[PDB]
Amino acid sequence: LFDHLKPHPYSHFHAHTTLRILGKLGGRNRKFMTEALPVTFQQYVDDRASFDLRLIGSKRDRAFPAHLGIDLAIQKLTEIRQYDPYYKRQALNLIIAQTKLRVGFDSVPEDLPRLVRLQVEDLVKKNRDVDISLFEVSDKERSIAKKNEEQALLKRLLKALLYAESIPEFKQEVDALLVNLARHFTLIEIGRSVIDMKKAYTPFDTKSGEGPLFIDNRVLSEAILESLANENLEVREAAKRLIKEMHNAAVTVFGSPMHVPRMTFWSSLASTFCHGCYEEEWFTKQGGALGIQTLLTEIDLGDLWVAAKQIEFVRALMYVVKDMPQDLPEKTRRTA
Amino acid sequence: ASGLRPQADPNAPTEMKAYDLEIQTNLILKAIEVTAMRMEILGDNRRPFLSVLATIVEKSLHIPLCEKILEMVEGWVFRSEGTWPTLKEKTAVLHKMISFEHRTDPTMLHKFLNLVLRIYEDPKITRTELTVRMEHAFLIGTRAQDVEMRNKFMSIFDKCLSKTASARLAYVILGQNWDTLADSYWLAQASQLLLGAVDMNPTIQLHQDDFRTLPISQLVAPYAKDSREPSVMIDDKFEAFMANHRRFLAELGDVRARDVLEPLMQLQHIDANFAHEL
Amino acid sequence: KLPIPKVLHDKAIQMPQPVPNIGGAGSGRPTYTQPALPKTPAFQLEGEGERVLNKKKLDELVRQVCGGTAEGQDGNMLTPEVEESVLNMADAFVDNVLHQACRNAKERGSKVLEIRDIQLVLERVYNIRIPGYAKVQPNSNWIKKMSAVQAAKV
Amino acid sequence: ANWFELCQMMYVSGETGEPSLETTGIIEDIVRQQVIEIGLPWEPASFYSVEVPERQRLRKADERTKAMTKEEYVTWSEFRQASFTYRKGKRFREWAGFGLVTDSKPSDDIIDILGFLTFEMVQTLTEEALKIKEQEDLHRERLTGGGGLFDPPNEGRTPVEPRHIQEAFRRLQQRPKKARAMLNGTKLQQRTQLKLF
Repeated sequence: LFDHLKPHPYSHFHAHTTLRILGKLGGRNRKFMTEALPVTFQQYVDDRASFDLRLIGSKRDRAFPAHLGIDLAIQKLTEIRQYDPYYKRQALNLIIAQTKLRVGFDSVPEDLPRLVRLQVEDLVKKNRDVDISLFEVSDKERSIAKKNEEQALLKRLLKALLYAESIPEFKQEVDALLVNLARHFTLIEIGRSVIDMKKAYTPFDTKSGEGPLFIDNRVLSEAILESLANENLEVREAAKRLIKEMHNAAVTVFGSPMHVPRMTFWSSLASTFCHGCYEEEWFTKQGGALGIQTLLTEIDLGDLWVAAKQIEFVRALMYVVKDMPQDLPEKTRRTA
Repeated sequence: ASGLRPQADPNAPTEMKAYDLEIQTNLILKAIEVTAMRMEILGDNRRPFLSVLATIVEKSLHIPLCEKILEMVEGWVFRSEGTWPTLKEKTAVLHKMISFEHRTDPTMLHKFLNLVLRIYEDPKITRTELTVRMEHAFLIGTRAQDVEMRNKFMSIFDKCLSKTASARLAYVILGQNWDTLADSYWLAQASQLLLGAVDMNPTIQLHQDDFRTLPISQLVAPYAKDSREPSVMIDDKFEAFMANHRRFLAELGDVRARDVLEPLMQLQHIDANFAHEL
Repeated sequence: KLPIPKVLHDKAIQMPQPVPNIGGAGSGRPTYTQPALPKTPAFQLEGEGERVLNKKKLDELVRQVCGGTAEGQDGNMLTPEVEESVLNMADAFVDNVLHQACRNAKERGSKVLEIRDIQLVLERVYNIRIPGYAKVQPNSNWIKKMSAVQAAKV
Repeated sequence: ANWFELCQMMYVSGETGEPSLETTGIIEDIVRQQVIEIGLPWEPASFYSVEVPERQRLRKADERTKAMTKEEYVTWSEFRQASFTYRKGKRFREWAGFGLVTDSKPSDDIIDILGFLTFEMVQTLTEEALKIKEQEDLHRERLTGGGGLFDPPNEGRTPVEPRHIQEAFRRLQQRPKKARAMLNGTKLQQRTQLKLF
């Protein structure tokens, strides 16, 4: 009500009606408050993320915030004059640059393939002669809340990129970028699997801490889950193609499809799709059911895997049937 | 069009048939053309002619007539050689022509802005009396909705000034008059000018204390001194996979400052809150 | 209810204008206390200041009327005793002119003081004319008397 | 009214700048006041009952004329024709209030004489105000590097101001001491009528 009290150039009908209503309310218009007052605060006090700039008439570098136009860019891209394509192109450029900055730059050795195949060999077997000292150093100087914020921001960026496939002009670039990112994350996941396998075989209680802090590359799983039950068709097709691409990359790297389901990634994907079935939004439920269906009828991880996951799958699908309100459309229940 | 009621006034505005309107416009065009070729001997009639021209351009919505008047004015400004129409008096008509900005028909406005851009890119007229009286037109051009026109105006603006941060801030604070743009958020133009004093070539990256994804080098570090040989031979498909991955990695670390800064200075012109933040 | 008109009259839609401080209570009092748009107080960021210009004004006038001063000397054109006389002259002139003008203005039924009264006083009492700020005939009795005298003379 | 005529007359007299509206207004009021205030019968041949049949301005002007370009010369020649009453009889009569102070419709020779006189007044006023302004500037005389896109090339020339015109008017109203020699040695105030300069 207080937002309609604006001077002349604003519609005076609404403003005068609101003033009349408040005047008739009288003493009750300043007595309704029960809580104190909402206030917005930051979760952490450390410095925010930034990069360095260079003014021409100066000798030193200065930090520039790295979060400035992301919200407006996403709003302008995923919410639709003759100048709209121009601004949409600018927004896409900014989003791509920000994603590239968040992933990071790395310099790898010359004989990487040999090391990757050695990792695969150690993973297929259960070799215990791998040193993981660098992954037991405690990192007790940085903020975990800041890391959570960065993770959420990267997930939002990936969701915007996935949505950007419903525009015929932008499809090719974003598709290529997403495929490249998926292959990179498969390569990361293999090494993470090796490290996790080694870690569980040394049950100690030494005073060595956990590993370093990093952005979890599994935000792509949540983005895929949120993209499966989309209004547009190309978005859903791209979401499925990403899963297929990840499986194909794993098969190529391993050499054969026999030992691919020994990674810890697929259990995480199954858990994500199973928890999607318990949320309180119908499109999340539909995405979870569609993800389980994709895992069943388009990848073929094996038979032992399905025999292990059958109980959870049945429980989740039966819950989706149980919990759908009976006055909304029946598509979600039919999918389940 | 506004729907105002008609009042009883002997000189009240009325409406005319289209045929009569066209006949009258043709007569006016002929009269103006015949009168304008004796500009050297008009004498006492010099001022009424310009007054009627100014009134026509200010009020009329007839595209051919306004186009003809604008072409005549451009001819006076550029190709004239003799004694001018009272020297710097055509500037009065050019100033009256600023009303095109609120017409819901950008044809005349675009013609006028093209003429202004021509005036402000001519080496002969630089630091002259003419370029000192077109400040309002130049600023209106810098405020234009048409993206190409606005970018052209801003490019000229940035080309004129110096490239030192202190100098550009001083120019913004006490070097320019913003009285013309007093009804719009004109700090977007100031920010665009300020960002012209930043180096845009060098690559950028987040600080070392920021959070990124897990690097592969950290994951393969344990195998630094393991001089083993994989049991399975390396095949062509794996080689192509790794070559493409290396190409992608190289492309990953190739972000320059422009790739972030330019989109922001373009996007600040459609949202005022982000302009405030910037 | 309340009659929200379909259109507001021109007085209600005005684009407010700067307003002076009226009321007589005073301004700047740091105690426990407004128009839509007050007027900005006057100020000067840096310069000579009024305390110097007001003191140099008399020397400027003397330079103006004296014809011109040669290089290397100025300011000391009147002795200390003559400056006091000139200042007294100025004060007396202002007071006398204002006192006459106000009464003259009130005489003709007005309730405000306008420039016409000041101009009339200055012209008719001091022979001063400031530009840029915007008859009698004998009646019939006099004519008859003159006719009688002329007839007597012949 | 007559603003542009005043501008042209000032330009001819030597004021090449762009005087503000206040100066033109003040000059107009002065000229209007003068106009409102406004052989031969007393020649030696009048001594008898029966008559019988008979039988620095220039130097400055020349320097300026020598110091003008062709376009400047054309502009000067065109502005030299400025007038108050040339083919403006009705407007001039309305502006001068002929009907209210005199019998209406005087002959045209009167109008021509009035135009000549008005041109002379404007010329004199401009010439005196220029000198006063020059002296003031000469006495008075005795931080933004880089550069923008609209600042003037060299500037430096400014028009006259209302105070200069007021000082010139004060100078032009003084009368000769012959009109006051009869009050010597007394304390009588001198009261006169407006002087027609």
